[PDB]
Amino acid sequence: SYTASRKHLYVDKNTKVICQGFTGKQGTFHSQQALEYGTNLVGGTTPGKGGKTHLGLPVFNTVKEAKEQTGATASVIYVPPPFAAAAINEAIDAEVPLVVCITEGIPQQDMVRVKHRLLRQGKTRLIGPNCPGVINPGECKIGIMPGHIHKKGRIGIVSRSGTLTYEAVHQTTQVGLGQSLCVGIGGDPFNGTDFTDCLEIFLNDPATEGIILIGEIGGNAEENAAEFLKQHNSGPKSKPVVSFIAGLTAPPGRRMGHAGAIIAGGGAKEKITALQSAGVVVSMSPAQLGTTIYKEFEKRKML
Amino acid sequence: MNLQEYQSKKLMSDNGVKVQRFFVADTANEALEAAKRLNAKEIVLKAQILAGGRGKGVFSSGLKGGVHLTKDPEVVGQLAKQMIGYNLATKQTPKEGVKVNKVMVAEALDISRETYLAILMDRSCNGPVLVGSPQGGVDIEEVAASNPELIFKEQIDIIEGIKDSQAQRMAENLGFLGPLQNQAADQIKKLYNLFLKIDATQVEVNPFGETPEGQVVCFDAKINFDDNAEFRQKDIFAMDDKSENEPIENEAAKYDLKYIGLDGNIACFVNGAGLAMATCDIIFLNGGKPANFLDLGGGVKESQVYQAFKLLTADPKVEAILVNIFGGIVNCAIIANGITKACRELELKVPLVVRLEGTNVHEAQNILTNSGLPITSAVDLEDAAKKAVASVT
Ligand SMILES: Nc1nc2c(ncn2[C@@H]2O[C@H](COP(=O)(O)OP(=O)(O)O)[C@@H](O)[C@H]2O)c(=O)[nH]1
Ligand SMILES: [Mg+2]
Repeated sequence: SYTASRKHLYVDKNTKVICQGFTGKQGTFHSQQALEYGTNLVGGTTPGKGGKTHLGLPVFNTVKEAKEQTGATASVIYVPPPFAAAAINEAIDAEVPLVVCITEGIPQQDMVRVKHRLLRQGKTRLIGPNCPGVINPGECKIGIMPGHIHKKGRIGIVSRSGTLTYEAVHQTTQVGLGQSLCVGIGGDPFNGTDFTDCLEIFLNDPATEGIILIGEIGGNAEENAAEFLKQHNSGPKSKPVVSFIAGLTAPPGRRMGHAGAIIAGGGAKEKITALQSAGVVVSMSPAQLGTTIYKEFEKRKML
Repeated sequence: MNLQEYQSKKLMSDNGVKVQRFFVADTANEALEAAKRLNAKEIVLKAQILAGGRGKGVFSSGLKGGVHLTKDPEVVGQLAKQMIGYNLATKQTPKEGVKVNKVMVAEALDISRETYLAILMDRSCNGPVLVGSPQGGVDIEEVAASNPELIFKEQIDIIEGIKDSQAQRMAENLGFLGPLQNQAADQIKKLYNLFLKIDATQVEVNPFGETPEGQVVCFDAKINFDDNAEFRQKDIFAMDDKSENEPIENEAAKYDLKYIGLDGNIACFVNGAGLAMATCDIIFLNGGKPANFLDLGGGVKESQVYQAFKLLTADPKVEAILVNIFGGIVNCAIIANGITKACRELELKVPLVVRLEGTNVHEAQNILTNSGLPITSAVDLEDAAKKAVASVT
């Protein structure tokens, strides 16, 4: 099933990456930063321009044309929202192991269709859309996150927010713990990877000893992740987990319908205490994530 | 994006969904004048706000109930004058309420039974879902809480679509018997088509009505549209009056700058919803109250920072500005100059705190220190918070 493709989330320096929307303004930018950081970017694609050379790498028309001809195993997408949903299906059709869609603003209805078939196949793992990406510090960098704050370390990070994710990464590097694998699942409600998928990798990764989960008010993703740790991260090999939820000071939105409440039964107190009940240390200050995970190692004598 | 009831009702009318024929009255006298143009036994009056719970609401004029009905058109205008202009405070709106402007004057229809119905995209169901209850009305949430097993859910496959058996079962679960089961089932399928046609995250009809004469009608229309679908829903997004929210919010949207207001004196400015919220959070931790915050996302453009400061400072309640850009595509040493220029070609009489972190930030804050303007850089998030709070003494 689709859960099988979880393993493809853990990129390394052997993953050969390609860029959809290569010649685009963003695809051009973050492709440079990807090559400079040392990521193994082997080319990209732009309809109608297959055959040209961009950034010294080949440009193809389709993903399959780019995949088999370069042995790519990961694809990052910067296609505009109107056609981003299609760019994902092309990668799945090409059976790309890992697809990371950075584009924000894809209609939910489009992603409902993408996710529909995505859950019917186990070859392609999706991250996003509307996410920063995934990065193995020092090894592979697929996304927009700044690579100059990442140190290969012992902490695995999964974040639902965006630029907020960089805080935990930066803070964990300063305290000396570094990061084992940072993953941004994005903000869009229909995405290809949730907290549980990353928690499954972090708990099963020896290099991941501590965990940081960064969520925010809205939905029930934080509660779901809480119940997972309550089942798989309890007892002997209990890996320490830290978290911060943004918006606990935000005001309550202006509603228009009874549907939301009937389905919920949501934010701040709910997510916090629920997360805590699973045994995770919820940092109230967004600036004290690194300091918190650090002392959690000191409290358990893991430094 | 939410639209008024009357705006949604026409969408439903033009797509095979039957609803009361109505008239939109801008003034208070034209409410009763329109009640005559309609000409019908019992008339129904509804206040148009982008919120629910109108029936159980309270106007600032002491009027009890956002929806009323009568047979005398003279009474329609009587209640309209004391509705328009005042704020209707339903349990979905803040304590302040929502200023009413328009009023719907429709052909009231007798109700033999009320059922709740809603179509929407649900993350747990990985797609569209039919949500209904046979005991609907204004008390749906109470019935849903005390009696959770009166809520019927039917997941819809986005590829195959609404099946006849699904619509037939939903109608049956809502208690539509006899010939009405076919009628209601058809209206369910027509609502699901309109649901996908307009890129709606939610389509809610409460109560999904059943008249004594044997007609299934949608008496209420609450639609939430997908903002990401605006590029293909022009006509639908052109209907948004945009005048209910503060004129500074939609003006901020002229440059793709998501803005929401608060009650404070610190005007925040961040490049990320989650981060921008945490910004408002840690300020609260330090005794400060954020006045608002501007969200940029990831893109960075000189034109935005020039305007950005203009909008935040246009709010006389601002006593300081907090910049927190951690992850912009542009070498923010460039936007760092955009901060010095946005402040020089504007002056501003309030302090300003900046916290940047990205592509070569060492040189970026060098432009701020040697600029000669009231700029105080910050190293980390907690640092920017304390400094912002201290500069409002
Ligand atoms: N008998 C009758 N009652 C109506 C009619 N229109 C509205 N109502 C009543 O008004 C209540 C509130 O209506 P509505 O504005 O659609 O719902 P809201 O979302 O709670 O404001 C309904 O639950 C009905 O009891 C009508 O045409 N006939
Ligand atoms: Mg209602």
